[PDB]
Amino acid sequence: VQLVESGGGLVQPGESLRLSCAASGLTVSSNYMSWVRQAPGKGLEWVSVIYAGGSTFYADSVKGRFTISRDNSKNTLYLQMNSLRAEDMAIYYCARDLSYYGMDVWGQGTTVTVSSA
Amino acid sequence: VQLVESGGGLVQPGESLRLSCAASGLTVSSNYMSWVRQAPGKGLEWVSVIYAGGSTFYADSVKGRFTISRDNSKNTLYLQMNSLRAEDMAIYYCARDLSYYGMDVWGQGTTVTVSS
Amino acid sequence: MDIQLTQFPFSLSASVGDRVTITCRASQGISTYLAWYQQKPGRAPKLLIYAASTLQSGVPSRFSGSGSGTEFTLTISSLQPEDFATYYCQLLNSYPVHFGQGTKLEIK
Amino acid sequence: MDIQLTQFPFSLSASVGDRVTITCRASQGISTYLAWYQQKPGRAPKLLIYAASTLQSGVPSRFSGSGSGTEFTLTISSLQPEDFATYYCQLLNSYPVHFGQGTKLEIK
Amino acid sequence: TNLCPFGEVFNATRFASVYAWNRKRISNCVADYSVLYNSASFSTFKCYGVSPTKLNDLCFTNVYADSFVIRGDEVRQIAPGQTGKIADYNYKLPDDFTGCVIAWNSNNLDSKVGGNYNYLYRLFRKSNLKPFERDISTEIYQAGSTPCNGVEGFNCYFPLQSYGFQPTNGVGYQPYRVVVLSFELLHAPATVCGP
Amino acid sequence: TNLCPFGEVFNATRFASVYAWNRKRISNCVADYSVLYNSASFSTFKCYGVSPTKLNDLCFTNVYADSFVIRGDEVRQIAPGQTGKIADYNYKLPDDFTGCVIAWNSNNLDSKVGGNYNYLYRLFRKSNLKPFERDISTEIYQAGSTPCNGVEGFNCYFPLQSYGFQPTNGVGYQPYRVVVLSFELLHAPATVCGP
Repeated sequence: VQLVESGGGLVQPGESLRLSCAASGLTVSSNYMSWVRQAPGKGLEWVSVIYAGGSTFYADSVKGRFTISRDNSKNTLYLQMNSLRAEDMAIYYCARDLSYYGMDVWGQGTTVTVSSA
Repeated sequence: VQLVESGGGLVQPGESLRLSCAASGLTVSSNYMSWVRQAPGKGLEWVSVIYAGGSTFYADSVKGRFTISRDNSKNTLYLQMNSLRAEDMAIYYCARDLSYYGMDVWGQGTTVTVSS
Repeated sequence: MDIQLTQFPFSLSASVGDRVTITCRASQGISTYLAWYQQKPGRAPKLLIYAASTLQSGVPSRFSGSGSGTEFTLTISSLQPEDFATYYCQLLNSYPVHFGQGTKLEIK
Repeated sequence: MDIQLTQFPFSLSASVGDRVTITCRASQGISTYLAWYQQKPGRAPKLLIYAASTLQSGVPSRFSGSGSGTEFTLTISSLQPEDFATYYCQLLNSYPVHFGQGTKLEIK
Repeated sequence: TNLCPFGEVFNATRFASVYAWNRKRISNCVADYSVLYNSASFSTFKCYGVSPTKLNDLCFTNVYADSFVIRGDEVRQIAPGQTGKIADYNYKLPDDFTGCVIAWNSNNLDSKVGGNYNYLYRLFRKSNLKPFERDISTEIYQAGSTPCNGVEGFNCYFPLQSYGFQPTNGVGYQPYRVVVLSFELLHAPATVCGP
Repeated sequence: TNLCPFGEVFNATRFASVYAWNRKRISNCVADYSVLYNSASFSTFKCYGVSPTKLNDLCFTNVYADSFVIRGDEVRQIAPGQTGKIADYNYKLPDDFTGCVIAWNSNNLDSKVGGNYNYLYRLFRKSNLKPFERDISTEIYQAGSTPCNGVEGFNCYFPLQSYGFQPTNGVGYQPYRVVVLSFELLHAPATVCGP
């Protein structure tokens, strides 16, 4: 069972970036799949979830800028991030959420760096 | 003292419409100003407010789709309505909100119709 | 959870000269943050009472409001023909502005 | 309103073999809807406890979780060298997913 | 002139679990909603597709009363156009819903010291319910590609869970009893009128 | 060796109204945030621009402690990037805020049967507060073109209004005591460390 994130990198404020999370050993479309991020030196912050049935939800701080999606034929989760800001700088983890039983499966995350000056 | 709304009319689903509210006897940019609408045979539903200081707020059913704004020089409030649905068919009232003292000044409404 | 307002009776028949009391119940305690509005047919709403019991300037004294917390009432001591209308309550001081869904007074 | 979770101590020094208890406080009663995670620097968090006291499969039995309502604790019986980490609590069964801001456990 | 049996649905000692939501058909009766809004344990009432002010003066082919318990911050999902665990997987109203949703805090009845675990909800489902669809299956939920064959384990989850209401819960986590009144207007004689 | 006087701020009998929020400067002392959590049950404690886990490792030029009373569902406005009546017109945090926001329910101290009305907020203001700006003026607010000359009347409103704090309020409408700790790092020696 593996979750493998990619697509992180260096961005300027205002640019956009698409993260991917490739799963093996669970079915992305059959699960609550979340993104949770961690800013350098800070705590965990939940970002977005997509339900097995397709409903999506977002942290207030990313509403209107981030979109979560999946591709069943690729067993892959995505996070489209637009209008990136300093506060989006973080490591972004993909996680399978069992909701009552917690988030049992995580990838090791992909780093988003937002250049300062 | 009066608020006069305009801009209502027949529209198809998905189309867009801008409502205006011309005020006299109060300064729109100095007030909380709200839109509240009323679908035929139904009750009042608050739509949006803009604060004197410029902050704006929206009902859940119209967020990302409606935009409130004002023009100080014209003493006029606006509501930009995009991607109109049957849920949006209603008379739209402009009102000045005193927030603790209720909404004391109302316009007489402009009607938005959405064809089926 | 937001506050929800519920008004009853939904519709009431009454005669001119009757005393009528209509109710607005809040789903949680809202102190005195309630306003009452009158809407006559074909007209915009008109503010009657705010802060649960203060009459809006110019509103006739046969109207009065009371209550606090979750239970609010509007009373009309002697109903006049122009008083047959739909009444709405409104939560004050909160911008997700919530209204009740109305009480209609009809002639009996 | 939103639940907020608050973790104490913020930082704690302890020795191998010590018994440590760390706490998570909820701003309102959340029954048993609490999970505990362990995180090494730069690594994904690892789920330790869900439903406030059920050990995740494969977690060593020196970890235990207790509590209900607003006060929750995580106890490590006998600290091992690999137990030093930052620990996070998480509100369960709600998608505006809320985390504590962490307890950092260091070697004494 | 027989009044509709509203009390039988609102005064029940125990309510249904939301995933197993109870339906009662109401017909051939006079709908006095005052026996409802004079109930005292009557707290909130929100209608869709019709105004409450018009109800005393309308007739319907049938009225269905669906009842269940959810937690407080889930009540907003019992409305047209909503999403979330309850609307998606447990009880779904149509976008063009005509009817009224009635809810009240039942902490004094439905919570217990140490938890009341009698109320259940569906936590795992592969697709959203259709409006008014009822799913009471307890099939082990297959979260990966490996068939479960009825055995619980990794990627193989029992699909339901308990609320576990405790009296110290914050109000969003306290139990709410809900009754949904669906007003059916078929091409048929109307049997429910409120005068 | 001398502990920072946090007890003066947190544990004081009466708090300021939010429009007239108090500020205490804290410097030249040892900041034990551990004496903060353990005593004076300070329910809610959230930090920005710094992790709580790092606090005992950090030194600052000055700590400012701002305190006031607001409504429970307004505590979310005491944070970076928020809008609304409190953040716009009463107490504004900067986008780049470095500090912690501490809040606790004060219903047992600050609500009165029949209502406590001594806690005020500013309701009317023409423009938003800048971060950490404080406005205690009580000028009659001019809502139209006619100047008020200090006379209350139509379009001429007293700019403050009173919280209604009754013990039967929903928890979002109950009073919350708030302390905001600002961590200032100037180009100067550090005076607050707290090992």
